Amino acid sequence: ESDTGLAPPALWDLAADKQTLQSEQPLQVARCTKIINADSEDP
Amino acid sequence: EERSKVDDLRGTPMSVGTLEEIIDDNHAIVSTSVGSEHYVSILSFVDKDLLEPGCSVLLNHKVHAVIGVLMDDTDPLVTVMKVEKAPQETYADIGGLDNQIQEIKESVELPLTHPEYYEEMGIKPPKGVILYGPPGTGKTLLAKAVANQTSATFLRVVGSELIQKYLGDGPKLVRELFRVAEEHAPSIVFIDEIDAIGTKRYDSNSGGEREIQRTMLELLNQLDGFDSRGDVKVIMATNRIETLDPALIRPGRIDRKIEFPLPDEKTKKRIFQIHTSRMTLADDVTLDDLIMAKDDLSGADIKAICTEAGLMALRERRMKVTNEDFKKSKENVLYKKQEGTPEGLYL
Amino acid sequence: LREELQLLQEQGSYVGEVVRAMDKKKVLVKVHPEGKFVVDVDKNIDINDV
Repeated sequence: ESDTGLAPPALWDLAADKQTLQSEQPLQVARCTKIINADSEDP
Repeated sequence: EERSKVDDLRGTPMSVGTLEEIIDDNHAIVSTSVGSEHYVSILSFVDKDLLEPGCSVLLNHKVHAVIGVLMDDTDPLVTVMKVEKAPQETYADIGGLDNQIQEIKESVELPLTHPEYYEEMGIKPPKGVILYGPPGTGKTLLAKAVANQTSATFLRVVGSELIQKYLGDGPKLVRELFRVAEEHAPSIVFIDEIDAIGTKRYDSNSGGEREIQRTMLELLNQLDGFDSRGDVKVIMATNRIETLDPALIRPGRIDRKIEFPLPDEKTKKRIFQIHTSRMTLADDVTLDDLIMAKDDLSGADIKAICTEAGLMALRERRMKVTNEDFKKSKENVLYKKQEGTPEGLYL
Repeated sequence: LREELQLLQEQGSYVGEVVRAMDKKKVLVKVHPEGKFVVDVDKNIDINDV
């Protein structure tokens, strides 16, 4: 069956109210990459 | 009510993601199916206990946040290779190789059943046992003969259900196998044909060999992590040995190098009897002339005779097999490798 | 001709090969250029479509 992390409701009931909503619009999505080099006095 | 709100809080076209690593600060790094890696946040109803590096989760399209953990039949690739049923005949199937039986009995059954010889003196049991020699010299038949007489679970690895292309599935199933070896009885790790993965220790620059050398190094690491193994026995078998990994032949890891030399016409007569046992052997046939004439044939050849003897009976619409069928199968099947012998020169 | 023209002004549909999936009105569709997707069924079709 599609479980999808059921978590029987005692540990996330307060967390699912609006803390999810503050993780949606303020918290953006980033990506991890690699740095080749840099420059002096100007990044 | 509350279950329907959170099941509708996330987006409906949920995308199948892939975990890479976990940071314990309400976010983590994941990986898409295209390999693009996204530094996303994780929710709090996600049941943060089963989260493992290598599992799959559910992601969003907008922010790609970790919606929920995804099952994967929990491991389809360690439960198939585990033997559940009984193997072949225990000790009477084989013959003539009783020199090596005391080796494998005292190295496996004696550390398990009677671990007091090792405690009266203080001599540790061996871990690695290597089976090499001629190709098809009866290494498959011997490994099933030992694994029948047992009191513990047994593991059977093909050797080709280890290398994938997912960049992490190589070293993953090493821990998956040894956990099954740990959670169950102190089983016998039988990984057959390790020569395709372990040879000559070369490093190249492409992305083709890097999935081999790490998995080779991680298995050598996970075998000898030296923390807690619980007396895991490992049997490794290939045909050849000269193009293999030298640092597994060195002591400290494997101190048993069992060879299987070539048999004689003495061991054949049982193999002729065993292969001509589950058939309609008519009482007008002779097998002893077929043993006396041909001087080089293995268990695969006799089985190839028995099938050809079975085919010739079905051609002329019969049930039993006549003696001329065994003669014509001996003169048709066995004429494929008879080449090269110094006759009439030696005494 | 208007019926053929009104459905013409409409975006294309994907394809997904499904061998098996789960129940509870969510199926498992794997597209060709990308990976798998847990999606939702329609109301014009059934669920027993595995």
